[PDB]
Amino acid sequence: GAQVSSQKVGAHVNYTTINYYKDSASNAASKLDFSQDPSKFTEPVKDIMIKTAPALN
Amino acid sequence: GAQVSSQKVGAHVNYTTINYYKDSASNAASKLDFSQDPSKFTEPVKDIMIKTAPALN
Amino acid sequence: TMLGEILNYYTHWTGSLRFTFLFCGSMMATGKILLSYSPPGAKPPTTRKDAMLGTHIIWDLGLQSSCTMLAPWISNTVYRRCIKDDFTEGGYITCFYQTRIVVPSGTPTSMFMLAFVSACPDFSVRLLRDTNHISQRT
Amino acid sequence: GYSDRVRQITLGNSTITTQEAANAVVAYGEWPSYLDDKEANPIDAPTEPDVSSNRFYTLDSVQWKSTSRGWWWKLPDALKDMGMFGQNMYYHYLGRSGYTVHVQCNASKFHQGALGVFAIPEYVMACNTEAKTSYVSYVNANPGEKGGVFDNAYNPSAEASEGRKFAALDYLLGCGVLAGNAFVYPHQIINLRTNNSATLVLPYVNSLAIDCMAKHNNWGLVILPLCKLDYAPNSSTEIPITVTIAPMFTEFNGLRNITVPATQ
Amino acid sequence: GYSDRVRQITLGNSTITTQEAANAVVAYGEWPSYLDDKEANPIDAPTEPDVSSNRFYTLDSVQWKSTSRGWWWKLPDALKDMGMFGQNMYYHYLGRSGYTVHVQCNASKFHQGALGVFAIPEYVMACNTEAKTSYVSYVNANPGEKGGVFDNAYNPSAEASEGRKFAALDYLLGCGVLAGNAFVYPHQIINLRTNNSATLVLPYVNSLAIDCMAKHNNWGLVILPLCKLDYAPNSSTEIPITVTIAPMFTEFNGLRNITVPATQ
Amino acid sequence: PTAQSTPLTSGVNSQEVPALTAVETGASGQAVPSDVIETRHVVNYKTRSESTLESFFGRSACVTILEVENFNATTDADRKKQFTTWAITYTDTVQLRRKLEFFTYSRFDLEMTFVITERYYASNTGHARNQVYQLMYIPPGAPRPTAWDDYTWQSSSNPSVFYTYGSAPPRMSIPYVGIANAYSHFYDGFARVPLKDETVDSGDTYYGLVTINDFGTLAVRVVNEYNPARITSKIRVYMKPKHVRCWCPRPPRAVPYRGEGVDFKQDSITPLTAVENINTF
Amino acid sequence: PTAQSTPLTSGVNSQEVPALTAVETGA
Ligand SMILES: CC(=O)N[C@H]1[C@H]([C@H](O)[C@H](O)CO)O[C@@](O)(C(=O)O)C[C@@H]1O
Ligand SMILES: [Ca+2]
Ligand SMILES: [Ca+2]
Ligand SMILES: [Ca+2]
Ligand SMILES: [Ca+2]
Ligand SMILES: [Ca+2]
Ligand SMILES: [Cl-]
Ligand SMILES: [Cl-]
Ligand SMILES: [Cl-]
Ligand SMILES: [Cl-]
Ligand SMILES: [Cl-]
Ligand SMILES: [Cl-]
Ligand SMILES: [Cl-]
Ligand SMILES: [Mg+2]
Ligand SMILES: [Mg+2]
Repeated sequence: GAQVSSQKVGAHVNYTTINYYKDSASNAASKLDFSQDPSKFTEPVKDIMIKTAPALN
Repeated sequence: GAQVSSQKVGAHVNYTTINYYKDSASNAASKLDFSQDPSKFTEPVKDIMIKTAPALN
Repeated sequence: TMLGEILNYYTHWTGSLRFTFLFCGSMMATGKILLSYSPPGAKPPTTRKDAMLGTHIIWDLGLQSSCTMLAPWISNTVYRRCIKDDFTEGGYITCFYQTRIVVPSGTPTSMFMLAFVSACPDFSVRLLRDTNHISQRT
Repeated sequence: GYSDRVRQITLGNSTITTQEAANAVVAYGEWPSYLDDKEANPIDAPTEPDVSSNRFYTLDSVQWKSTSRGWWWKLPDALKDMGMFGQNMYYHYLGRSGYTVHVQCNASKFHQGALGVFAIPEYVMACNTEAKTSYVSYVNANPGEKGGVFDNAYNPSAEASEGRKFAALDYLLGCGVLAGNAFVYPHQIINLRTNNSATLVLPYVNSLAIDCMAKHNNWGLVILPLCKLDYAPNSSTEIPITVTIAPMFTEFNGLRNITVPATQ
Repeated sequence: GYSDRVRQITLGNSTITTQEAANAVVAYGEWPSYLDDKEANPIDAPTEPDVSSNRFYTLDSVQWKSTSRGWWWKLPDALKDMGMFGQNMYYHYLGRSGYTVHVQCNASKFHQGALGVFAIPEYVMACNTEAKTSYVSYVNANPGEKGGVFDNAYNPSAEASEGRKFAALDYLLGCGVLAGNAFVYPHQIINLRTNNSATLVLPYVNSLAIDCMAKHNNWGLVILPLCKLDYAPNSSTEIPITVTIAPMFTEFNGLRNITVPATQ
Repeated sequence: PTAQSTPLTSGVNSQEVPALTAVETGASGQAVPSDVIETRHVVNYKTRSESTLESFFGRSACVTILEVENFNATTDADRKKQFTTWAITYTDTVQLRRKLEFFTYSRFDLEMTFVITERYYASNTGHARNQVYQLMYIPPGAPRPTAWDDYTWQSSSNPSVFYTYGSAPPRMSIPYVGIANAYSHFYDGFARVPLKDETVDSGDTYYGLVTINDFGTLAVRVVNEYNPARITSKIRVYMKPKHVRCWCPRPPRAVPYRGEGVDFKQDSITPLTAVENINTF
Repeated sequence: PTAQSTPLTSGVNSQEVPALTAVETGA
């Protein structure tokens, strides 16, 4: 049950993880999650706004 | 002889076990056993009782 | 109670509670009894007309000796705490004569019922802890 | 196992049991239902409060004695201050409802007596002055959950202003017809040797799809002692009669501010 | 023909129009909805009052003047005495609701000023005594439709019993953060030269599927003058701000007798 | 996944006007440099790895300092120094708290680590054998100790850790234990509804999260009996949220805290230093 | 394996009476 994953690159490439404990709470940090959707905060508008168009028409 | 099993889920998935000792008494906790039969204590009656029917007929 | 004792080894509980009542008067005694569960946040019921606005059952005394009232799981939190706690308060269980107990002559005019509690199959507990029900001198 | 005597009724968060029933009546053979599009009238989307209001409400109990002449209630009047049903009723111009009526009266195998339990559409009753006709005040016509009682005497008032209440004369059913014929209305009998409850399921009944609940009662509920209560060890004994009623398939139209009727 | 400035909103028997809007906000990009079976908690069949309660209620108007520091309300508190919504709220232990918030403020092409309109989840505010912490009375926390006002000064009470109200200090948003950062919350601006209304559609937001409405406000509504009202012919002029709010997808559990909160 | 690369663009003369918008809508400005200048192509290989929530919170932070002692106690006050109890919270300190309070709700598992230190109280009272510590987690409802050697420390069900002085800092993981579907960092409400004409006191009741939160108690003792030399100890408690999710962002705390709530202090509500002029570079 | 889920149910008017029993049976 060894997991082999890419390392974060350094100055100049994989690493291995085995979980030793029966509870997921014991696990090391979650893997990098690059998900994002800024628009739910930066543009939470009902009607689509096209940048190149007038905001108010 | 590595055993790979599901972890108990946390806030947000497998783990590995190898037994190091020749006696099972040395082993870690038994795996979760969800078996149950409450009726041997809550309904130990000779004749079947259907809930929707009268208990005494 | 057995349920109470088990709950005091845990910090959190969830699910429905079953209250079963056994009438132990004479066979000649009749009656109707209202059993109510009122979820929290309002005036605790002290009259039948308030109690009957909550979850309730009208129990007719008869050949079937026992009646089960449920306190269904109705909670804001997913678990309640196994301590006295305003935030996870569970509400109010009450009981009133719906009609009255009636007996003929030559029959006891006072009698008893027994109340039982148990957990339903939707019930579970979490977070093992020591109980406050046992101790010793040191 | 199953029996005509043993019944459970659940509506909303409320359940009734009885172990000495006598079947149940469905008035005119028709279960209540919602109003179909092909029979609808007001066009606003209706409120259908469902479990908040369609549930058993238990009225104040009354006492049956050897001298009792009977009791009456009107519907939806009797439930006008019952929880969310009352609120929905008064916040809307229009409402319709069916009902499960459950009348409860237990005694012992040594008591005797029989109650006629009747559900009467448009239960119009006589007034108590002969100086006027149809002269009843709103307040006296709509007593709420306390209902009213019948009498075995008719004593109309000397002055018109004092007789603005019903002349609820028992043997004329308070309305100029013989009480022995009340059985043409949906009914059961609670005969103490046989049963301790009556159950009547009522559809909405009216000449309209929906109407003003605060103006108009669709049903009367009448309980008449057909055979007087008797109990040999104490002829002055009293046993309770308890009335529990659930609205069913309630539907309301014409929302606005709340109706607050006159109280005097 | 269609325009970001012209909008109609209909809920129940109520409709709003605006001809000088600026789009509309859907908080966190999520429209309100009913509670799914896979996320449910209380097991009783819920009441879903629909059109009786999910409709626009207009609060008492407030007056914007050159000296106003701002206004706040909490939700569902502001609507607790609004028609059938209020009744459903208080007859049940549990409730959830989304909202359409419509803030209205018109002036003229010669007036100027800008209001920030913010919807804040868990809008916890500071108390007004330094002898205690978190020391606010239920009555002061829950003013209802009148809401409260901000101030530009903080004067905590000499005695703890006198400071059991919010210290609604404008530039700290009444809670120890800088008001200039309130834009991280769902918001619009009513800038008088551009628009005369703000519209925010809010889903239910909480760490639970459903909660006790009488104990817990899910949203704060804050209106802050970002640029002061000015009008050259009369600097002491006042223009109304009117707040109109519709509950949406309301759902209630745990019916019993009515909650009547303390008033003093 | 990388941050945004910049495309090669020249100029425009157009009815397309990305430089203008209307923030009244509730939308932030959206325009980027290619919209308002001539840009070269720049490939952006840089990532936002270190600002993910896991990265932002991926540190053990000190949340409190506890004290315990071991000596021959002859008074009630000195007996109470032989053990300590602490209501578990992140509000004794400010740094982790402020980071968490960028958000309204969170869900995470916890890594707890402890740093335990000692010193001699005096030098004329001989020495002290190496000490073992017990740190017992007492969930709400479990009995709390009234003495360092009472029955509660047998800890049949409560989790305890026994730590030997000089060994590696002890450490354990705690699951997400909230009774709601997330932790609330802010709660705009009360624990109960006060009702019309009730006799219950309404003059000394509190507001917010403090009225509803209870994560139990940490109890700490030295397991050893007393030496002639009095030893005083500090236990620093560290928390690291892991497997983190958060919801509903908030402006960060701008002025000093003065307790467990959002209250502020009259002498400390002026965070900005005034500039000389609006035109000061 | 989980604890019991709750099914969608409405009301009844029935000779089926699950609310009554007889605990004399030992159940
Ligand atoms: C905590 C503290 O300050 N302890 C100091 C003690 C105590 O004050 C007295 O011994 C109490 O009687 O005095 C010293 O001179 C000592 O004993 O060597 C230095 C030591 O650091
Ligand atoms: Ca544009
Ligand atoms: Ca049965
Ligand atoms: Ca409905
Ligand atoms: Ca360009
Ligand atoms: Ca890139
Ligand atoms: Cl009434
Ligand atoms: Cl009046
Ligand atoms: Cl109000
Ligand atoms: Cl009061
Ligand atoms: Cl011990
Ligand atoms: Cl020792
Ligand atoms: Cl400067
Ligand atoms: Mg009443
Ligand atoms: Mg009002």
